[PDB]
Amino acid sequence: VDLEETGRVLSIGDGIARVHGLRNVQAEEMVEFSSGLKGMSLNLEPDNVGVVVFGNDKLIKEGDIVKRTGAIVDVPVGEELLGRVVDALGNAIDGKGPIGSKARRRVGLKAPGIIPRISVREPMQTGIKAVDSLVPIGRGQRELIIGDRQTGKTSIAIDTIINQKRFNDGTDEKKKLYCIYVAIGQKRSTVAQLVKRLTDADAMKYTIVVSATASDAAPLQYLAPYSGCSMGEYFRDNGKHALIIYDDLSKQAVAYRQMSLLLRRPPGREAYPGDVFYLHSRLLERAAKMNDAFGGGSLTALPVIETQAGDVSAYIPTNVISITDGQIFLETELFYKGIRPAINVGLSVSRVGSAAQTRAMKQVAGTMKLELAQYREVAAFAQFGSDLDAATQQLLSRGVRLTELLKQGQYSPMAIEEQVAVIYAGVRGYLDKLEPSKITKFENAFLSHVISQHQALLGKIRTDGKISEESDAKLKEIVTNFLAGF
Amino acid sequence: TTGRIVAVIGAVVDVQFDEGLPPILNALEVQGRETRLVLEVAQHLGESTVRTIAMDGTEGLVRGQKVLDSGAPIRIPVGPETLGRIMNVIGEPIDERGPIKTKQFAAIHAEAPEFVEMSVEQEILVTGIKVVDLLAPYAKGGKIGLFGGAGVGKTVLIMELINNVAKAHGGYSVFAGVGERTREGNDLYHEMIESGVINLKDATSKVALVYGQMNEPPGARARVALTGLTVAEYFRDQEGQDVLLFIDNIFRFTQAGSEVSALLGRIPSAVGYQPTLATDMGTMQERITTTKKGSITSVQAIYVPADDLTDPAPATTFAHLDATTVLSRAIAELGIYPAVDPLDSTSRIMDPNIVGSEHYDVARGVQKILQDYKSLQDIIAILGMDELSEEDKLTVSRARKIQRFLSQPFQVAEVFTGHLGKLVPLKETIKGFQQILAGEYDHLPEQAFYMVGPIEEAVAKADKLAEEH
Amino acid sequence: TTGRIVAVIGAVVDVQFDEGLPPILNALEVQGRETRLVLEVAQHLGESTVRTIAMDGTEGLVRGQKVLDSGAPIRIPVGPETLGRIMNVIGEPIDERGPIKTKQFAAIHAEAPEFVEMSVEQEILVTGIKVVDLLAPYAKGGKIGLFGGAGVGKTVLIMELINNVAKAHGGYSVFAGVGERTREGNDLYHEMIESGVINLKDATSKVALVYGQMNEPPGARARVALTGLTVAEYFRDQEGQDVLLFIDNIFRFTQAGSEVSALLGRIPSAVGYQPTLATDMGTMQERITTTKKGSITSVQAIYVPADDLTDPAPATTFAHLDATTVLSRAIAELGIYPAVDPLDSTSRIMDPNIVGSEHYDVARGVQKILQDYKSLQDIIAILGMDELSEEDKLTVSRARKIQRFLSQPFQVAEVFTGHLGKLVPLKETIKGFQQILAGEYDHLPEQAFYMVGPIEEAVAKADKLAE
Ligand SMILES: Nc1ncnc2c1ncn2[C@@H]1O[C@H](COP(=O)(O)OP(=O)(O)OP(=O)(O)O)[C@@H](O)[C@H]1O
Ligand SMILES: Nc1ncnc2c1ncn2[C@@H]1O[C@H](COP(=O)(O)OP(=O)(O)O)[C@@H](O)[C@H]1O
Ligand SMILES: Nc1ncnc2c1ncn2[C@@H]1O[C@H](COP(=O)(O)OP(=O)(O)O)[C@@H](O)[C@H]1O
Ligand SMILES: [Mg+2]
Ligand SMILES: [Mg+2]
Repeated sequence: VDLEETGRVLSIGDGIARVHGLRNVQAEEMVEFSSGLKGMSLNLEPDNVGVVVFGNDKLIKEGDIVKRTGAIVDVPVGEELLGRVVDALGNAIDGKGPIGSKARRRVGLKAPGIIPRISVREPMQTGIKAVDSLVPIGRGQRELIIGDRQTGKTSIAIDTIINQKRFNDGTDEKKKLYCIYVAIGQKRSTVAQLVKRLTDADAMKYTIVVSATASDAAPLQYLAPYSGCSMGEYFRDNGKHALIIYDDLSKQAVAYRQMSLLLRRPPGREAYPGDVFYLHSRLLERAAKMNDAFGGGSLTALPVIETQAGDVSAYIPTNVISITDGQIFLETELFYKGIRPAINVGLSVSRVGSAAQTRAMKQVAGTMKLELAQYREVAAFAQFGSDLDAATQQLLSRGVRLTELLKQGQYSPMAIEEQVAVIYAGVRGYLDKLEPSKITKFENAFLSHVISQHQALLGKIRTDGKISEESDAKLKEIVTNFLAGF
Repeated sequence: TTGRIVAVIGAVVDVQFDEGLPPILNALEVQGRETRLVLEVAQHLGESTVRTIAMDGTEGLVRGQKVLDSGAPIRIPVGPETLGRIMNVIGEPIDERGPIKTKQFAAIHAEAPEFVEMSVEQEILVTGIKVVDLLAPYAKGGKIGLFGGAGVGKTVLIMELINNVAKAHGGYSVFAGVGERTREGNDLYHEMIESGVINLKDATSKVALVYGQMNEPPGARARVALTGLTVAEYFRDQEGQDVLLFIDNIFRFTQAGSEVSALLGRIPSAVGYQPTLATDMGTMQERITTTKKGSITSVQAIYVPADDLTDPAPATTFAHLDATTVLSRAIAELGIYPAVDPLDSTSRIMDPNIVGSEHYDVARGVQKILQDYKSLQDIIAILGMDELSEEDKLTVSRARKIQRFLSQPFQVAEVFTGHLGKLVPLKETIKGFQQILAGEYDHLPEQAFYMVGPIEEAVAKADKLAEEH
Repeated sequence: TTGRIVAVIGAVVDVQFDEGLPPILNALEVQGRETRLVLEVAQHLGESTVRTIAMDGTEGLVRGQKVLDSGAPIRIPVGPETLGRIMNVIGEPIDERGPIKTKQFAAIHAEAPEFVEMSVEQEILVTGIKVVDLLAPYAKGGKIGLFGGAGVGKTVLIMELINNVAKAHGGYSVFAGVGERTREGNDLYHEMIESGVINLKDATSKVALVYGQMNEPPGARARVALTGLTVAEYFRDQEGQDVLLFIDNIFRFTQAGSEVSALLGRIPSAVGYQPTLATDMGTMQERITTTKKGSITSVQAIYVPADDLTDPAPATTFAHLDATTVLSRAIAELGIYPAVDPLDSTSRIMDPNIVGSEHYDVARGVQKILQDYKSLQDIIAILGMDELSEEDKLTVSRARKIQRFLSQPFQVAEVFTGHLGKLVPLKETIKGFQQILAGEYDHLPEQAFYMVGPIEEAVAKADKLAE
């Protein structure tokens, strides 16, 4: 009998096989059970091995024979995945046939060092005004989306994914962005409706949906983010730009906690092992922006975190808040009073900042940020409204208009030039003489008008990437003329 | 095979075998019991020992007793014969009318529909309840949750939903009662018999009750959900028909696992819950789904321990529902019944495309006015309400009117309120809330809207109050 | 001697020697890795086994791999060739620029200088920054908290301190980026190269960067502070000079220690922090002192968890801080740089005995007048400006002028302001504030003081702005 390349299960239960033998098994190696089940060897102990089963332990008896595959976990990669729905290991689950990817990568590779990177400078357009202007996201960033239940996080992610269609359908090649959506611990029907939604917007020809749903064993939910991040590192390391969305990163932590507590590792705070920082840091540190010597590609990341009762001092929310280059709060109090997307712009930040905004959006959002900052510190008076001087009155009459410009609807991202035009109209002052309730209508009208007649001006803003004083004057004329006839 | 008991600790029994070993989830029958005791295998500890959870009280077990491996997981009767009956976790009847004689048996453990088998259609399911239909419309084939503290209206609301929908349903129905009062189980059984839904004489029953009430040891409360779910699975697949599945409560399915966890040798998780809470619940909630080969309109009541919606159990369940109606204790204190919280109940079909532009605009208007009222109450606390401006006294008055109008009298609450239960089709709700928002009822007192159906009834009640004044 | 990896549980590796064990804290080299994996010993389990914490990923470790006992704790190169070079906890260079060539090697687990070596006179490090040197003076061989997050001038202030201390004292600086974001680490490296503190060509760099990145096992983020301390201790003992030691962040140090302790299997303390929090902080913080050869002055960026100043981490840290500097956004908005908040910033040596009577009295005068102006700002915002006495208006003028005078131009932020940088010596700052307070300059305009060095330069500006 062989007890180096083969072993036999001493015990099983709750998904943690205890194997005896496998003396040559490496740590974090993929062994295979006699029942066609795979597993990952996590605990190497003097007397046994702790294997986490990728599936149901109903099929793992005691005394079964386990054979080591000799390789660390690896996943397929390539543009052969684009438009598919794969599971935590590359297996297709959309029933469109095999995947047919030549290459492979290791899920647990290390991030690029300090020299390969270069400072984040390109803008990653999310097509959401509140984000693209006030909390911008560059390429190579890691911008946490942290919020409560049903506040609109997945919708922010899907608007971002849908927006890139305008770039991916063009001919410019350094603006193309390929999206990956890792869906962790989600009802399968949610992922199915999401894939349908992406197909509707035709945004599923450059998207890879990695699916680790609720029924999946804990190791698959633990492993889905790394599978997605490897499929994204493939595009990063080939001069292409990627955007990976983990949704959520709290359920990966829960699955990891389950495996640890079943392997009997010292609990720690909230029963989370001591590796729930290392676990997330060594994942989120793979979002980079390689310099030209390494291809110039990049890989953005938008981890999604759910916070219970707006408690952002919990364990995992703070672990992932101290790792990332910003955060987009989504408060529900604002969600229900009309502000949708409910991006609290007080708590939201982007440590990258305006270094990742197009010169036009810099030109405009630079002053929009200050106008809203001033409004937010006299917001309380809004109820009293009267009994106050013209100074604060004008402050909170500009703030209300600016706020109502940032409202936006499901699955309808706006091109950067149109966001710039709308915010220009709003902040330069061509709206302070308008009843707030009508502002949205004006927007939804003005936008369309500009889209129809003045396409040349929008083209010039888009290409020049700046509001030249000639374009500035033309835009002022357009706004004045339209606002006159409203 | 045949093993022998070796240790009994609480509801956890270890059994040692000498023949082959029984795989996990198998059911082992203990030999020498007056009533069938079934142990469901749960762990292999090595040395041909298995740790198991007894589905029924382990009183009077003896070390060395003999245990026979049935050879397959708990198998339960299924088919159109279980309609009108009552079943244990192990499927044997508990309504004293003889055996459930079926052709079909099903194992209560079975994988979930694959991703290639899901449906993606959504059509509103009118329930006749103003708040539920307006702010958080349900959906045919969707999973629905009622998150409540203790004594807020979960059970009365689920009885109202049964009465309404199950009676007017072409397909079958199932009510799995997991670990809640036995008084309530008997009450429901008699209510159905007296309402024709169940029928003792002939084969015309549309409900297949299953009960694991709170006197069952934890091994049983943690499985009866799977048993009711298996009956619903069959009706969904083999009958190829629509199904309803009311579960009450789905917290006890987690609580029982927590109860047995420590004795199984597991380090406890955050709040004393088992480390496997999330997956032990996903493997269940992922079988309650519509598919291309059927449809289940599952409704589930969910205890929220101490009204703490951030507890791990409700917090984890929130992700498995297509629509949640968070009953609230604060609203129930104001006397508004149902207590549904308008600013916490959500849905997935509340979109301008799935329910229409006007419905969506009205729902969002209701939510926004209530939120504005919430903000105003802080000021009203200090200034008094006479100091409020005249654009806000209107807001407060309208918000109070809407709060009252969201209440409604159910047909199953006639014992409490005395009023007559009403159903408000969707059009009346949308029209009435449109009118209340527009200002077409600033001249009626707010109490005119308390516990009435359509808006015209509020007008009539206002007239009657005026006359009797 | 060679042992054999017997167990591998996460980042904790149990090795089994057969001839003789290595004392605790030694470094062991695992044989068979493409990279260099170093395990630091942590326990002596008995039966010749030692439990150890890995400095790198422990993926791919077989049960039986040979492990060579190095023979002493982690040893790094501590020559003067480190300056301008990035290195990681085990001392390898992580800037892919070639090996760090030095003739000296230092073991990172040292002990605090004995009681006899301690210096007893409490001096005052002169950073050359007016606000830092007047209201919250820094002390040689003292710990200095640095509050304020991003967007306020933390990196520019760090670079200015590095430059001034390397210029007005000849003493180098070390930057131990514990738990350092790779993006932020690269940005800091390039900002330094641009600003001249690091120089890639002419061997005149004033900074030694050490980076324990955020994606390294906890065993490596809890030791990088000791690598920084080792380099700085070399510059203090074997070159007898003053040193700056920046630690960004000091919270991530305690957190890394906490994770390591949890991994080893120790009962977590009060709020989940390791039981050894006090002495883990003490062993590190107690090597930053002014012995009889030189001094290490540590500037420790501090994060306060949950805005809770009594949390065990900051509570343990603040027992060691000898001063505090509070960068505040509300003063970057007003255009005053550095953003140092003159009132939140405090210091232990604001004591007439330590700094002197004239320095002390000037500092208290400035604090009193600024407090008074803060109080009067509310009344000006409520009852109007016209209802203030002559003395109140005079104090408002003095306070605005002092505010503007605290601002200074930094030689490293020239590309922002364009103004040539200044290094204000202590005595000049005291003179300028004495004069401004006594009223000698009641006859000058506010903007004459914005972004100027000595006071005489403010007078020159006042003249040139009326000609
Ligand atoms: N920009 C928006 N405008 C209008 N409604 C929105 C917007 N974003 C989200 N919503 C609404 O909020 C609800 C919840 O959206 P979403 O699923 O994005 O939140 P979530 O945080 O992903 O939910 P969960 O936490 O349950 O996954 C949806 O019904 C959607 O209609
Ligand atoms: N629609 C209603 N009308 C009047 N009273 C109600 C209504 N719903 C609940 N109540 C009151 O609140 C109590 C809550 O009990 P119930 O909802 O049956 O159990 P649970 O604690 O599961 O919610 C009821 O006994 C009843 O007195
Ligand atoms: N003395 C100063 N002169 C001019 N600009 C400054 C000064 N101090 C800070 N700033 C500005 O404040 C910004 C803050 O960025 P920096 O301090 O470099 O990084 P961090 O915000 O991480 O500390 C800088 O971009 C800089 O332009
Ligand atoms: Mg979501
Ligand atoms: Mg109940």
